[PDB]
Amino acid sequence: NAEYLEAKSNALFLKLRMEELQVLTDCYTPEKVLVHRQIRDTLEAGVKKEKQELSTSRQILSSYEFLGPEFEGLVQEYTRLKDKIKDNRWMLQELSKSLP
Amino acid sequence: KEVQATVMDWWEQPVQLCLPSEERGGLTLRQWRERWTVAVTALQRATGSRS
Amino acid sequence: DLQLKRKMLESNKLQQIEKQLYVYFFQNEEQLKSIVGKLEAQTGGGSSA
Amino acid sequence: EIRSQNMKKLKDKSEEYKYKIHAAKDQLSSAGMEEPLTHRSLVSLSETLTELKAQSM
Repeated sequence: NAEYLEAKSNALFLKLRMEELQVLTDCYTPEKVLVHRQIRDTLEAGVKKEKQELSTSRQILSSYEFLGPEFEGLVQEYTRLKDKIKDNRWMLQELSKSLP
Repeated sequence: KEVQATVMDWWEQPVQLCLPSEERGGLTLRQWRERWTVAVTALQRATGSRS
Repeated sequence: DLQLKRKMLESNKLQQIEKQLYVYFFQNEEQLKSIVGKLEAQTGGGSSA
Repeated sequence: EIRSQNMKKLKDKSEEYKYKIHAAKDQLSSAGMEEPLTHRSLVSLSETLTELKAQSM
């Protein structure tokens, strides 16, 4: 009874493993493996480029963050002034279109 | 459960959606699958085919 | 489940080609244009009758 | 006695399954298939690229 239950357990498992591997061969044909390789290489090139843009952007930020809280207040004041000058220049541009 | 997931991956093939901004012939893969799906449904309507 | 999904793929040739569209997109753009364009031309020919 | 006869049939089928498992592994290897080229691996690689673009922006 012990030997019979062992043999039945092993036969059920091997049947399951065989069907999985047959689905994997039906999934990954040589033509698809080539396309999956092109997709991988395009994705890896993207991941590498973005890790490098992220690193450079963080280093420049840390150089400004070293100038302390009073500098960050002066930056906010200048940004608010530059936005107002841009709004006033845009208003002047719309009036001059209306003469023949 | 792993075998059932392998059967799902074979049935969905999810890799085809990993590059959405690639264009071939001025269209994305999704727009090509949509053109195909529209052409298949038009051909199934015209063939009177009771699916 | 596996016997059901294999019978679906053997019976429906259009579904089998749909599953290959992404292979044609990355390897052969003319063949993608030709396969989709043949299916579209077979639907459009109905106005000279 | 019935279980002993069925055990012989189960051992014979187990050897048949081991042979098909080997033939399927050899076919996968001949296709140049590697673990990073799987549907799961490439989707996980796409998801990690989208996460990085969100952090870069």
